[PDB]
This record gives sequence, structure tokens and C-alpha cells, in this order.
Amino acid sequence: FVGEVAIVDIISPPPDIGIRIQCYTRQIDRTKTIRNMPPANTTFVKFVEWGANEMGLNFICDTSYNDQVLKNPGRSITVASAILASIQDMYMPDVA
Amino acid sequence: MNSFLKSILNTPTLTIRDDVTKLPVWKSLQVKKVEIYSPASVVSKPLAT
Repeated sequence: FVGEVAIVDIISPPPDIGIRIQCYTRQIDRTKTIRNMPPANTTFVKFVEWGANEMGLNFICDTSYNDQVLKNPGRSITVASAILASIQDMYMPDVA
Repeated sequence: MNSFLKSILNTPTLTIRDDVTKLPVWKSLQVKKVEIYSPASVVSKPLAT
């Protein structure tokens, strides 16, 4: 697991003081924004590649939908976190 | 076994005193035993330094 701390608590009182922590993966993106304009007319794979470069992650894509043209795929994405929701939305549920 | 010759500093007499009145009470009793327990809790976790 790799993640960032989100929520803090205290569980057990003295003599033994124990704490609880909540971590989430890629939570840094919920603050970072988008500064590279997404492609207008393009195939699925290039949209995925742009998203991977924007977030900053090594990516692998292997789908039967690799040669389908999308129009205005991500022109309504506020921060970097909604990229994944965009990618999942189009070809649900076969594409995960 | 004469008794009533109680040594000082350790006179084995049970005195019960009301906390607001501060006057002895129930001096009609004849006690036979007394027990005192003083527990405490100690941590049981590995701890780090």
C-alpha cells in the first residue's frame, strides 16, 4: 500500500495510548488542478495517455475499445481526481 | 493475653468517624478482621524509544 494520511483519532486512553489513522491512495490529486488542455477529437488510448501524463503515473491500457473516436472527452474536469471517473464512465461496465 | 494494655503507635482499635460531623460512630461493634487492597494498572505494550 501507498497513500497519504487523511483522518486522525485517538482510540484507547491511558495506560496505553493508541491512535487510528486513515490513508488513501493518490489523495494528492484532490488539491492539484489541470494545466494541460485535453485533446478535442481523439481515440480512447490517447485520452488515457494524456490522463496518465497529467496525474504522473505509469500506465498500461489493453482494451478492445482502443480505436474509438471520442468528442470532447474531458472538457468538464475541475481537478485531477475526476480524470479516473471520466475514464471509467464511457465504457462501463466492460471497461474497468 | 491481658489485653487493654494496648501498645502506643499501633493501638488496634477500629474508629469510624463521620466526615461532616467528625464524631465517632458505631462504637458498639466487635470487629474480627480487616483487609486493605490498593490496586493499580500498568501498561502492557511494547513501547518505543
